[PDB]
Amino acid sequence: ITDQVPFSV
Amino acid sequence: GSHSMRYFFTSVSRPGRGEPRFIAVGYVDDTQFVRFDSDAASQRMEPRAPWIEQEGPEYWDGETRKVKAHSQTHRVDLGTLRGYYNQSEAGSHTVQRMYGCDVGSDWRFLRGYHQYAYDGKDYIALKEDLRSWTAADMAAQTTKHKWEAAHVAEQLRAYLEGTCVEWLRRYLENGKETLQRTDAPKTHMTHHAVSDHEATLRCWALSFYPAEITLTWQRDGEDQTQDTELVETRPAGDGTFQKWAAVVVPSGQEQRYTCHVQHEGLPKPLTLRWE
Amino acid sequence: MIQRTPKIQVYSRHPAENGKSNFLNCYVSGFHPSDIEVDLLKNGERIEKVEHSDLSFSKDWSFYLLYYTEFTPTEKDEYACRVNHVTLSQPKIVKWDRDM
Repeated sequence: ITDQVPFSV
Repeated sequence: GSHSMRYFFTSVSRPGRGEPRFIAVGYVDDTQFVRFDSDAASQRMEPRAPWIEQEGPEYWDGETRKVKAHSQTHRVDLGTLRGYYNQSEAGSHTVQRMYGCDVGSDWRFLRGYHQYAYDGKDYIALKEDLRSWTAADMAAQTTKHKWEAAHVAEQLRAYLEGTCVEWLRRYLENGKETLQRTDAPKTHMTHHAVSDHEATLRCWALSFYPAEITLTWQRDGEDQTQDTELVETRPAGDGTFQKWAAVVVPSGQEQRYTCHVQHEGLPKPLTLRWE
Repeated sequence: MIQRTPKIQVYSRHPAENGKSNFLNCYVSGFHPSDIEVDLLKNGERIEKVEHSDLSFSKDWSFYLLYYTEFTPTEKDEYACRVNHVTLSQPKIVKWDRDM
């Protein structure tokens, strides 16, 4: 499974 | 015996032709198992391997919601990156992200990774310790500052050492037939004249899995790496891989040349000869 | 901006035997950016029934895609793959050579 929502750059 | 899970995400802006294109894929080792495509009709994370199909509706609903959320964050990122680099509105740009975990033969966590690229170049990446960042240029230092203040690394480390490893184990067990196999290469060499004084010798490896393989030519035992044409390992489309390496040699000297094949499915590395 | 040229390989899934169904592959790897046009050709004409893999990329960020179609080789039919990409000044045609 994927990780949770990535933090924006 | 070693294993990996990796997710790959690509977003491409197309200014004045709609929202950015987003494609996500997930692999265990060299076997793809999920995809999402922003341009496709379903708007769902979809299975791409038989053994992930048994995952229930909560898995597919949840993975669809998360991957759409990744897609939205990259949409924001494309805007942000254009500001960081003072780039114009209209050109197409690319953000890529890859992350995942490796385990050894005993299936315990070995390493984790989480890497980002903008326009084909390293932008920012988690270091080996999963506690710090390597930022490739000045704009990526801005991201590093923001990610440090937001404690991004700690949240990623918990995934990469925990969840990522746990789910890789589950996939390796559910997909055991596919994923815990080794198919040794079927090897041979071909010989063709290119003129009356030179011949191409091409060393082949077919039907192998996993994709990692080494093919090398020797002349009287000396490696001929500058004179070898080595093609990229390529999929057969059936879950196995192919590769070849070739040299062009003076006719009459074939017996000096040997091809050497290393693959985890071979009990011993093979040496193929013209005599 | 970085640009990397596609490495194009055209080949069959199994050793070709006239009259036996098989798959014709065009594998394009090592390219950047991702926008790419790939067609399989039969006697110089575009094959319609062509599928492709989902866009992915390597450790060095360069993209790869597999284009493929089921086919039954014969003596006379000639196969190829035609590829256009920003790094190519004109589309490049690589012919299928079954005697490699």
